[PDB]
Order: sequence, then structure tokens, then C-alpha cells
Amino acid sequence: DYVLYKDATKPVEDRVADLLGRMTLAEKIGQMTQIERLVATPDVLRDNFIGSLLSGGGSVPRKGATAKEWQDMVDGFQKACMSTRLGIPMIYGIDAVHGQNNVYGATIFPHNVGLGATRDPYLVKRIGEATALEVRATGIQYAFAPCIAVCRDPRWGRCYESYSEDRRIVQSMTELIPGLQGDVPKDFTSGMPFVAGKNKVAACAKHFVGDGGTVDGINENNTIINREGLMNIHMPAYKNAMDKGVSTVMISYSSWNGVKMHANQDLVTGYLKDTLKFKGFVISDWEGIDRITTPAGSDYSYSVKASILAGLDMIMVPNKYQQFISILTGHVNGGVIPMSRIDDAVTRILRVKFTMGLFENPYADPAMAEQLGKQEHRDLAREAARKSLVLLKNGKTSTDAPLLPLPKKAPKILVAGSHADNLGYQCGGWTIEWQGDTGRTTVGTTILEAVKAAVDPSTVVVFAENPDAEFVKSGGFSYAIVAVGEHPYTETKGDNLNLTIPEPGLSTVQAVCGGVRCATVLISGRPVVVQPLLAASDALVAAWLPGSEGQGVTDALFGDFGFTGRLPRTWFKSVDQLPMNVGDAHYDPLFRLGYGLTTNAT
Ligand SMILES: *[C@@H]1O[C@H](CO)[C@@H](O)[C@H](O)[C@H]1NC(C)=O
Repeated sequence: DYVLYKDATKPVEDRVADLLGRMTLAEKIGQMTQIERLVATPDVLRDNFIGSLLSGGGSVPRKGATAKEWQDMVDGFQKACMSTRLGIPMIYGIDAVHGQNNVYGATIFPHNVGLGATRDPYLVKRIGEATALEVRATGIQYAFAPCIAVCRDPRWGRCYESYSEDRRIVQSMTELIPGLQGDVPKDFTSGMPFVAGKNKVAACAKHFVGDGGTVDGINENNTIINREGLMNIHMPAYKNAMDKGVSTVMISYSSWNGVKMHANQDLVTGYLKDTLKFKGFVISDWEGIDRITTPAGSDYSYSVKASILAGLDMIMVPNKYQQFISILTGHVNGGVIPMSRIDDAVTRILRVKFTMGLFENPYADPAMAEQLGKQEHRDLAREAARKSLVLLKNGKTSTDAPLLPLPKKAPKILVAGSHADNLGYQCGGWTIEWQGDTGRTTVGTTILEAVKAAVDPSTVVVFAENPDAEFVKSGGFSYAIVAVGEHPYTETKGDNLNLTIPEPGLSTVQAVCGGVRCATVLISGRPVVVQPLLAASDALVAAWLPGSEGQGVTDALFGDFGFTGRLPRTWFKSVDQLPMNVGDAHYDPLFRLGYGLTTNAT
């Protein structure tokens, strides 16, 4: 018989209230629980009334899985959730942070630092639109993006996930949100959640707040800054996210002035909810509540109390769900956490689910599987990669011929370096694995492959990963393209003191450029020590982490398009200067924010 919450014609708030009024405390606490697919089974999902699942980095049904395999996984979990008494569908989240990057064959877009270099918010919106389609190709409805961190110290291992050290650029790139979710209607109230329907995904502004601040660039640590600095650097892009209807916000592992974000009622409830009027749901980071305590996990009862009372709505447990549900149930039953707090959390979670159409379309659309890796999206990623490139040098003296653009017809050319033919390295972190990987880890085009696809048929292309100087001098080359840089990383292994690229990288550039004129392509997540690379090179391009479409690099090297990218952050002279930002008394950059040379298309 008729149940108001099941009626798709009714207003979202009426459906939320109708469902909430029917729910037991177990059904309510279940909605607030997000678990890893690695611990999920149909019985676990039904018995514990689970509200959400995720894949963390690298959590996949198998290596090489097709889009249909992901849809079958997500639907198998959804069938269990739809079989509960109330039939509340789960929402499945994943880090689709530069495309649907855990998935084999997904288009991999440039990381956010390179997107900052484009200064093109419409390009970023189009990337959100394409990412939503590739996430929905795999049956998933929720992406943990954008990271709107304002990275103020490039020693941070996640600096490549920040569009810029300048909050104005980060604010402009919140256009990712209506890409992913759809544009909000003209009448829209700031802070409400929005998703247009089954071809879009819920988004997540992360990590709230000051994740880009931290002392020594140390990940998951203390950001020391006064309120004016928190509010003028780290917070503004959250208001833009409210204006664009971001559906969820994820809290940072970081602390602000010694207070853990996951326990900060003043910021999570007083500011985000009560001042910005955010009406979507607030989600923890991975074991974020565990890390409220030192050591982490040493008083999980307190972690649950502190986080839920701070105003978090959904907890990314993600493994110990039985303990989580047991502890929260105990707190509620003991009067330590009031029912009004549970009811607010569930109201917000249900509001996002109903608003996005999840009750109407809980299952995957098999017709969407073919969106994965679509050529139109690879053409977009190629455009973005080319626009992200920043030309740092194009001739050793003011009187030399500019090396770039290079001619496509030459008798023989050399492609060299550890990063010339390594797809994993050109994608960086958060690609297939959490920390990324080496070699041909997915479908794409390396810089070597892109050169071979670009050049005249008469041009002989020789590859040598690490040639010695004599090989280059004897090879009869017209010029060389040498690609080197950082290996893939995230915070842990990415948080780095010295910011010097691994060897051999510099040695290869010096060997190659000593023998023939060279264009050096530097692959990195951030500024790295660069004076020695510059001294050896005729031309040098900061290519950041350009993703699967290596032809974006060659589109500018061979002059099909001019270089237009500009630094979205300061390039330091030495790591001893750090942190070093505009307005600091010691500001003395090698290249300033906004620097970049240009070429004209040939
Ligand atoms: C590119 O073209 C413009 C005129 O259209 C010219 O002013 C500029 O100097 C050229 N730039 C380069 C790098 O040749």
C-alpha cells in the first residue's frame, strides 16, 4: 500500500521526514555507517542496515575489471540494501579525483596542480562532466572530489591535488562541482545539496579545513594560522562550493591550532552547518575519528562521541562497523548523544539520497558501461594536458634560436629518460593503485608513443631510457626529447624534505643535452629543485602529472598549439626557503606565481 517516502512525485523534504519517522535506531545508525567493499557481504549490508559503501584507493573487484564487472559488484551490494525492511538504497563512493582513476581503461585527466596552470574553469567543468559519466559507467554514484586544499608548502605529499597556492584559483576551479553534479537551478539556495539525476554523481568538497596549511608540509598534522588566515586562505572555496550545491563535505585529518578537525564542533557545526547553512552530509575521512586520539584508535568510544557531537553525519569506518554501530548505539541508549543529533545526521544523508534520485534509480545502467575511456573524453584530457604545460625555458641564451616548436620532419630524433615511456609515471598517484604504480598500468599513450604518432613518416624515432653521452653524440640526431621527474606518491612517501628528483634523471638530461639540442619534459606533482635541469637544457617544460593522454605534451612540443600554461604556484630557489609565499618577508622565488613563456602554433 502507499508509503509517502516511496512516491517520486513528492518534495524531498516530505520524503525525508516520512522515512525518518518510520526508522528504528538501528536503521538510523546504519545510514550513518560507510564500510569498505572489502568487508561487505549481502548479509552484513542487510543485517546492519548499512547506508554507504566505498572503494578506498586501489579497492577493486579485480585487476583489469571491466565496467560491467564494477556495475555487477555495485548492483550486488545494492540488491542486499534494497532487501531491508525500508529498502533504503546505499550510496557507493570512490576517489574519482582525476577521472575514474581506480578503474582500468578509465580516462586519466591531469592532476589538479596542472589544471590550476590552465586558468580555465570551463575546461575543469567539462572534466567534471566527463568524470561523472565514467563514474556512472562503473555503477558508482558518488565521487570524493574536489580536493579544494590550498597547498601552501610543496613538501606536502598531496600538493598535486591542490589547484593552486592562491585561493582565488582554487575558488575558480570549484566549477568541477556543477560538472560532476549538474548545474543548480536559478532559484537555488546556497548550501543545499544538488545532483541532477542518474547521469551525474554526488560530489565532495574536501578536506575541511586547512589541509593545505600544515607545518613543514607534514601530512595529517597541525595547521597553525590565526582565524583571519584560516578564513582568507583556506575557507573561501567552501563558500563557493555551497553556492554550487556540493552534496557532501569530507573532514580533514588535520587540526587547526591544535584542535582535531574531526572533533571541531565550532567549525563543523558552528561554521559549516550553522553559518554557511550547509544542508548536505558531512563525512569523516578514512579512520579519521580514530585519529582524534593519540595513539590513534586508543579510545574509540571517545572518537565516536567527539565526532558525532562535533556534527559529523556519516563515518567512513571503514572496516570495524560492528564496533562502530555498537558504540554509537550505546551512547544513544545512555543519553550521551541525543536523538536530535542522530536525526539531523540521518536527515542530511537521506536528503542527499532523495535529491540525487537514488531511490528512483538505485541500480546501474548497463548502457553507460561504454562511457568508460570514451575517445571524446580522451580528447578532453589531451586538451587539458596541453593547456597545463608551463614552458620555463626555450633557449640557453637570449640570442639562441628558440628550440620549441620542434619540426615534425627530421632524419633521426632521440626520445629518452625514465619518464618518456612510462604510463604509470605520467599519471602519478591515485591511478589504479592508491600510490600509483610503474609501467603500462592502464590504457593510454606515453610520451614516446605520442612522438611516434606525431612525426612525419620519414622521421626515425630512437628510444633509449638512459643513454650515455657517447651514444647521443654518435647517433646523428636532430634533437632530443628527454622526460624525467618524480615517481608516483601520496602523503606517505610523498611528504618529502629534499624535493630533488630521483636519479638517474638529472644525469640523463645532462648526457642527452650535452650531445644534441634537447627539450626536457619534467613530470612532477609540484615544484622540485630545477636549476641543474635548467642549466643543461635548451628548453624545459613543467608538465606536472598529465595523465593518460601523452599526446597533450607533443601537441605543444611540435607546435600544433602554443604553450599557454602559467605557474599556479611559486617555484622556490631552495627547500631552505620553505614555506615561502607571496607577502612573506623572505619571498624570493626562482619563478613567480603566474610565470610562463609562450609559443605560437606552427
Ligand atoms: C606570437 O604572435 C604574436 C602576434 O600574433 C606576437 O606578438 C608574439 O611575439 C609571438 N610570440 C612568439 C613567442 O613568437
